[PDB]
Amino acid sequence: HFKEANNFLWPFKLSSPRGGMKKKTTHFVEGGDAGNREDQINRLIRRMN
Amino acid sequence: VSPKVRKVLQLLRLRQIFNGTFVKLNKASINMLRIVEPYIAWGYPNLKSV
Amino acid sequence: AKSKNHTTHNQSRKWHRNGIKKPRSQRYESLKGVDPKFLRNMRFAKKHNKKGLKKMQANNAKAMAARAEAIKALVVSRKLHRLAYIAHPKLGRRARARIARGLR
Amino acid sequence: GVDIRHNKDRKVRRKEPKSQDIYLRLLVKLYRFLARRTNSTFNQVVLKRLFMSRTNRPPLSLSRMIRKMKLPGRENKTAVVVGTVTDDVRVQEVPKLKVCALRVTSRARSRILKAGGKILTFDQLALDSPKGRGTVLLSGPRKGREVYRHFGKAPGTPHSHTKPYVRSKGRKFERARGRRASRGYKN
Amino acid sequence: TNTKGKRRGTRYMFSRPFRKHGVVPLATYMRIYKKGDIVDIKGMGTVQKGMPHKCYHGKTGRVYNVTQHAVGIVVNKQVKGKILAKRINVRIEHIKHSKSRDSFLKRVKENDQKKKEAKEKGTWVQLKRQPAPPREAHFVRTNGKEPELLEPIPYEFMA
Amino acid sequence: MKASGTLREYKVVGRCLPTPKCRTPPLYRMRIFAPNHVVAKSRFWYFVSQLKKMKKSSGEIVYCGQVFEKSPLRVKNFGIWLRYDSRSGTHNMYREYRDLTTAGAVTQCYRDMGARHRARAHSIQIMKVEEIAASKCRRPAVKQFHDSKIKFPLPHRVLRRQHKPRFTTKRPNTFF
RNA sequence: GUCUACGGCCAUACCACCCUGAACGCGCCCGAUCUCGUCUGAUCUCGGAAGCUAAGCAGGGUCGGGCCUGGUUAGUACUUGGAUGGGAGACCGCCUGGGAAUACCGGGUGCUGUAGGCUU
RNA sequence: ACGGACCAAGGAGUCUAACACGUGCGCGAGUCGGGGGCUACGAAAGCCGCCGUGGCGCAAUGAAGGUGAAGGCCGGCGGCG
RNA sequence: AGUAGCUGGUUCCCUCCAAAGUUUCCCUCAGGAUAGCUGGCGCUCUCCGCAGUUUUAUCCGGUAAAGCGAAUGAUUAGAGG
RNA sequence: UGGAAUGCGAGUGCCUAGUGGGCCACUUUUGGUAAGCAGAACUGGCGCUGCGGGAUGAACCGAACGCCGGGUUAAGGCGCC
RNA sequence: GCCGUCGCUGGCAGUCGGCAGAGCGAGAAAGAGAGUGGCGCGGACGCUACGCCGCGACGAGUAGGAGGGCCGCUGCGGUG
RNA sequence: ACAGAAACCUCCCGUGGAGCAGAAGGGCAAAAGCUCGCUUGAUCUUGAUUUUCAGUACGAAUACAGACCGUGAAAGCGGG
Ligand SMILES: [Mg+2]
Ligand SMILES: [Mg+2]
Ligand SMILES: [Mg+2]
Ligand SMILES: [Mg+2]
Ligand SMILES: [Mg+2]
Ligand SMILES: [Mg+2]
Ligand SMILES: [Mg+2]
Ligand SMILES: [Mg+2]
Ligand SMILES: [Mg+2]
Ligand SMILES: [Mg+2]
Ligand SMILES: [Mg+2]
Ligand SMILES: [Mg+2]
Ligand SMILES: [Mg+2]
Ligand SMILES: [Mg+2]
Ligand SMILES: [Mg+2]
Ligand SMILES: [Mg+2]
Ligand SMILES: [Mg+2]
Ligand SMILES: [Mg+2]
Ligand SMILES: [Mg+2]
Ligand SMILES: [Mg+2]
Ligand SMILES: [Mg+2]
Ligand SMILES: [Mg+2]
Ligand SMILES: [Mg+2]
Ligand SMILES: [Mg+2]
Ligand SMILES: [Mg+2]
Ligand SMILES: [Mg+2]
Ligand SMILES: [Mg+2]
Ligand SMILES: [Mg+2]
Ligand SMILES: [Mg+2]
Ligand SMILES: [Mg+2]
Ligand SMILES: [Mg+2]
Repeated sequence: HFKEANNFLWPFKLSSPRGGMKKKTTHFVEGGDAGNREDQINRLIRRMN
Repeated sequence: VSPKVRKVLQLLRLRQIFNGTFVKLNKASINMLRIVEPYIAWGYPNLKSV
Repeated sequence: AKSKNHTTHNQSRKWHRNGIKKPRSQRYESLKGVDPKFLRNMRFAKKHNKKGLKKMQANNAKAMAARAEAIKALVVSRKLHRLAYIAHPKLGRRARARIARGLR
Repeated sequence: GVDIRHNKDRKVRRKEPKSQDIYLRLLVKLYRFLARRTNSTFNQVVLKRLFMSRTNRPPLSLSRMIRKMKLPGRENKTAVVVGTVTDDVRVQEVPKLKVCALRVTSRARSRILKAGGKILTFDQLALDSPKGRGTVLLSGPRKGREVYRHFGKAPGTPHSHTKPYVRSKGRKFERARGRRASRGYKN
Repeated sequence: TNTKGKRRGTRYMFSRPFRKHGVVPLATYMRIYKKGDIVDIKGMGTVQKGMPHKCYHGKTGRVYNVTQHAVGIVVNKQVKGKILAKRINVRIEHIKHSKSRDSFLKRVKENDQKKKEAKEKGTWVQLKRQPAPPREAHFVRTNGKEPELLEPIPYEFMA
Repeated sequence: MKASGTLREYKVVGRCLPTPKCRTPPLYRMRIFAPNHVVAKSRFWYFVSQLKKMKKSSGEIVYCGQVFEKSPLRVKNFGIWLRYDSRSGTHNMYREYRDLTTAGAVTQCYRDMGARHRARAHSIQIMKVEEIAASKCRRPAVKQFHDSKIKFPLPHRVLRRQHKPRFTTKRPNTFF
């Protein structure tokens, strides 16, 4: 029941990244912010939540 | 925002900057996070992060 | 006095402001367009479908009586499995009473 | 900001009747109470119909109430209407009927009472059966108004039997060009 | 401004393929269509009678009528704000039995089957199609030879 | 790519996908220099795609680890074989550096191509790094340090922390 | 194994040349009174059966042409989306994904339906 | 680009007829006295039904002459076969 | 108070929704009619359906590329007959 | 076992103003040597729209607005202004 | 935190008082049901229901539309 | 033979490089071309449909249906 739990969860509203984004307009592999940062999503979660 | 990216950022329920959601991965999901890749920054959450 | 001649710029957005909706798919679609001779024989078939009614019951009630000789011939751990049974408001009422009496 | 669209945020249903009469604004009070304090989706429909305009609750005929109460099974039930119960002079026999409507014309009260049926009101109904058990909700024909004959596909269009707005109807009132296959065409 | 010709802009759409000219095969004429058949349109240019208009070449629809040399089908046409349901009398040579519904049928019958069975054994089988899931974990055996080492090549102005 | 911070030195191996034809394909090790494994796997796929008819989807990364230094306390001489693009053409180079780590010398090579040739971190393509014996070096800027009794003074010791004494009486001294 | 009639997909079946075809057939062939048609019984139609696989036809062959299918070409060309990337531009690189076409080099060279024969 | 020195007052989607839809009200297969008549505010209000003539609604269709809005089973008789 | 498709004005607050310069026809191109987009009033249900989305099957297409020892057309050079 | 994923209450009916001069940008793109030129395609904007940045600015980067306190950012920045 | 709109087609007539018994927020479709046999006289507020109360989400705007004005002007029938 | 670059006859090769009234495109080889035989479906009459489209007309066109016909041994084809 993942579909149902995730649809019971109101989408999280997070604050601005404390410290600050690296660069919003370019992929993470381009030394930016966008895209997939597989392991490193938690470093952003800690400074955003 | 393009309309094709605005339809997917609202089937992901991300109608607002700094919104977040959980997503189970498959072909039909990765192929949407590729359409909306320049607008999101997704990854694999820890257990402490969840 | 040359004026812009033609464009489609905003059109793909006016189309979607009220959506682009497929037509109303109903069952029992109309029979307009079908060929005359065929639809004339289908009308002659409907006009006389009643002619075989008293013979149609003789079979429907038959296989419905036969429905009688049809059917009347055949006729994660022990811990959290016991706790998920004690914690049932109805099924666990007596495993709960057995505990309430337990402290006397 | 959020990227939602407020085109349809305001639902347009009727929150209350538009009339200002006080024998209706008291019925609507009693039925709004029953609607919220009971779990019967009958009272909610009666209330939602007590809001509706005079064109959405049309009159019923005595004959249509006959043939809708003759259907097998629904005997000894009370025929509830929210509009009015008009007479139907082209019916000769009238049974006994328990009825509850807002109005009953002075020549249908006669027939029903001489037959021997009861004519309740909505307060009598609410006291007889609060949850509305033993009732038969009805509503008159809505497309009966002549207005619904001009609606649809516009006239002068292949296979659009829609009535046009004309001063009078006659030989020489919109019968010449867009109707004759001879003079021009027809649809 | 262009012209409104019935056949403007079909030099490649209605032309026959390379070395596929000449007589049209007969399997085109000896196959049957019944009301409800999902048919896709592909205007063949050899036969001129009953040719579907160019705006339908490539669409799918369902049949609703059948005459001697032609059927009538109901294809959806997106017209500038909306999607009308249009009824065209396409001749038989401009039609194929679309094998799209086919796989859905061969999955419906396979479901009805696997539900008939697995009903006496009390088990529970999966009847839905699941998306290709993330590949599970595996061991990659490096039996013997270590992984070959790659490196970029220098540049060579081979122009 | 963007040569952020200090680059790490990663060892990534990876193989194509198993198929009916190739029941098991050969593994392919590469030696990437990038800020973090997320960029290292992407340069591994850039390279594998520029060498073999192989894409990220059609394959998989078998191992992505950081390889440390075998003697980070010995001054070494690294020689690198560049391959980069200018505004007009593309050229191969060979540059030498004195550093303690290989990733250190590679960071110094990216900052040196950036300084001298204004080459952004994405035009450059390291193709071979190798620790060279001090008697095989060629650049005199690196041969000049191959002395056993090296000796030199710090001749112009420009005053830093110019703002802690910001308003002072005495004038600064530069001889030391 | 194979042939005849009617075929299905219509070159892996087509084109050129060469070699071998038992038996039944398939053919060539022999005639023109009758059916029919011509300058002409050549063709067509008709009545035949002395002669023969010569040819068609069948099978095989060719460092065959063609066709079919693979590799290399080539993660190249091209390409969706992206950047306050580069360049004065002309254009170019990079991230995220998709991804060709020659030349060149290999393999293959008709499967098959119903009915009826021969191979007793 | 055009109007405008300053202040006051005046100043621009009105009324009638028709039509359509929506809405409230009364009566409801009917409905309406608007014209006419009878009985200070009142030139109002009330009333008339043998004053409902007439309008609209209750039937359409045809250019017209005209026509004008479910049926079924059952026997018994004649006819075809 | 002639007409004007043309110019200029068109008077208090708050709340809510919110465009178009596009299609076809017009002695039409400084304007209309029409479809679109907008608002208003609702109604029938819910308390299966739908989607400016992807996935999996399945058709469609002659652009980018590529080709001229492949058809059409253009076109350089030798060599062998 | 309501037969892929994710999301979301939908369907329907009247009446309807304003509009029918557009312009800019990424990419493709026609005429032209080109043009802050003429003309198209897709999407986003300005018009109808403030705010921070780009000294300045219809259209560029960020980001869209009830009135306020604290905290954190985007795009841009941090010798002095 | 405050104002407003929208939605919940949300809740409240139960103020049921010495003719009394003060409840319906709690994970699990349905009765704090009936019968049938083994002293001190006491208890805030509410409810113009066109009223009151509770929850979330939302809040730009020309042309245009709609609503609400215990916003304003002058006269008429009532009423203070 | 006269006969020539070019008359007429004959064999062979010939995927259409010809022709199909016109512009171009598409299509066409026991044919859609060429030559003969018989003809008038280029006739009468209902509605449906497509193309432009508002999804209105006109024009043109596609599928039938009812008649009468032509052709051909027929299957069929034909209302330009
Ligand atoms: Mg801070
Ligand atoms: Mg907001
Ligand atoms: Mg032998
Ligand atoms: Mg002969
Ligand atoms: Mg031979
Ligand atoms: Mg950008
Ligand atoms: Mg002026
Ligand atoms: Mg002046
Ligand atoms: Mg004034
Ligand atoms: Mg109107
Ligand atoms: Mg009315
Ligand atoms: Mg009249
Ligand atoms: Mg005037
Ligand atoms: Mg609105
Ligand atoms: Mg708004
Ligand atoms: Mg004008
Ligand atoms: Mg003007
Ligand atoms: Mg083209
Ligand atoms: Mg090209
Ligand atoms: Mg204009
Ligand atoms: Mg104008
Ligand atoms: Mg201009
Ligand atoms: Mg321009
Ligand atoms: Mg403006
Ligand atoms: Mg303007
Ligand atoms: Mg806007
Ligand atoms: Mg803006
Ligand atoms: Mg500037
Ligand atoms: Mg607002
Ligand atoms: Mg022939
Ligand atoms: Mg006929």
